[PDB]
Amino acid sequence: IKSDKWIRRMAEEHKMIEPFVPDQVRAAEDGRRIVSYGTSSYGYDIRCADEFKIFTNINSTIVDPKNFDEGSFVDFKGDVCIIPPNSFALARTVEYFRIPRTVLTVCLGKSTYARCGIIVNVTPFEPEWEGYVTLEFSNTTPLPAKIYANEGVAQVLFFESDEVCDVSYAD
Repeated sequence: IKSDKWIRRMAEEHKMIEPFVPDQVRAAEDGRRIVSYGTSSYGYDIRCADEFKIFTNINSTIVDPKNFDEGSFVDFKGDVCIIPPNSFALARTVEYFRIPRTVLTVCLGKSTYARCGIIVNVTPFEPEWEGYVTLEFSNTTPLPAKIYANEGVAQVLFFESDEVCDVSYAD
């Protein structure tokens, strides 16, 4: 696993993460407490942006992962997304990533969300992939649940291999 020193180096020298903060940010401009984001000891706490897609089952009968349909989501833009009970929403990160050929990442939800039964599911970032990261949130509780935009939601952990891969994501 790569360290906070390494993450900093990669952000500043190779634009791995943009926008990037070198430390933990634990409060907003006003001093209001937020779910923290930024560089961590052995990872990076990513933020949720304010554009959400809330799943709706209205007028549908089946979830078909091979036929992803924007029609089964309600667009919501705002500071706090409300996920219906026992259902899910999608969002994207504030951060844009550019992953080196030598790196794979995994991403795990923060305790703030997990402890309330909100499970963030993010798939590994592949070497030479670039993009905003798609976040999914399963609300596994029987009440509506809040997700706070512009604040931390998950921690990305960065692994390097002993061998460069033959075929990267770009190849």
